[PDB]
Parts: sequence; structure tokens; C-alpha cells
Amino acid sequence: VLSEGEWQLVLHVWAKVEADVAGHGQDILIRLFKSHPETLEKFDRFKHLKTEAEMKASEDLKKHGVTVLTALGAILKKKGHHEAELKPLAQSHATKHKIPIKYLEFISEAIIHVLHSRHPGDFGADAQGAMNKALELFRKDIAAKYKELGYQG
Ligand code: HEM
Repeated sequence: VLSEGEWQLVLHVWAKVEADVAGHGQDILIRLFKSHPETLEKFDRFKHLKTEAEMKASEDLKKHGVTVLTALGAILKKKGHHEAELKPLAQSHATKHKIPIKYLEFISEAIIHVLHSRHPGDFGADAQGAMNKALELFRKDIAAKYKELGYQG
């Protein structure tokens, strides 16, 4: 469980992300695809993109980034009380997109990395820690669902 103090650290930096959601989302997905190119194979929509330049130039990829961070922000603001928002996400990701839990770990790291790059002042080690805990909580709850449906592994 995160403390109120840990949640305030998470939401404080998240408020800055919202000042440029598209930029953050585009950096996050690109970091993911480069660092773990198997994740890009899961997107029919983006697998024709080969270079970083190409990825940066894609408006559609930018759009999807926004969809991703908008959905995550709605979850984080619930400070753990996210059942209604996390359940349909788990379902689509398990049964339709077929995204293994390991990939959620990879994107979580991409998120931390980018937040470190863009907000060094408001993202010190305590904030980093807090954010890692919130993302673990997200995964843990997604995994429980996957298991119910028979997709944990
Ligand atoms: C931060 C974690 C993630 C969030 C919050 C998130 C959110 C979303 C949202 C809201 C959608 C559209 C609605 C839906 O189908 O549920 C979407 C679709 C999708 N997601 Fe996730 N996602 C996450 C992680 C991932 C990861 C790691 C991958 C794996 C490569 C992935 C692959 C997909 C795919 C393939 C679609 C459909 C894309 C399309 O063709 O339009 N997602 N995601």
C-alpha cells in the first residue's frame, strides 16, 4: 500500500506530465520500442516504423501515446481505488491484444526513465520510488485479472 505521502509525490510529478501529454507519450513508446523491439511487433498499427526518426514523425503514434497516458493518469488519481478503470484494460490486454505482464514491466521502466529525463527536479529518488510502487500496484492488479482469465503464464 502507498502512503498518502507517496501518492502526493506520484501525483505531483504527474501533474507536470499533463502539461505535455503528447510529448511524454511519444517519448515513452519510442523508448519502449527501441529498448524492447518485441513490443513493437504487437502493434499492427506501428510495426512498419523502423527508425527513431520515423517513429518521431508519426502523428498516429503520438495519438496512441496520449491514449495510454490519459488512461494511466485516470488510474493513478484513484490512488489505488481503480477497479472500474483497470478491469476493462486487463480484459482487452489479456484476451484481445495478448500483452504479457512482462511487457507492462517494460513500459513502466520506460515511463520512469522519461520522467527522469524531463523532470529531474521534481523526480528525485523518493519520487522515483513512489512511482515504481504505484506502477507495481498497477501490474499486480492487472496480473490478478489475467490469472482469473487464464493468461498469467
Ligand atoms: C501503461 C500501460 C498501458 C496502458 C495504460 C494502455 C492503454 C491502452 C488503451 C487505453 C488502449 C485502447 C483501449 C483498449 O483496447 O483497452 C490500448 C490498446 C492497445 N494496447 Fe495498451 N496500454 C498499456 C500497455 C500496453 C503495452 C505494454 C502494449 C504492448 C505492446 C500494449 C498494446 C496494446 C495494443 C496492441 C492496443 C491496440 C492498439 C491499436 O491497434 O489501436 N499496451 N492500450
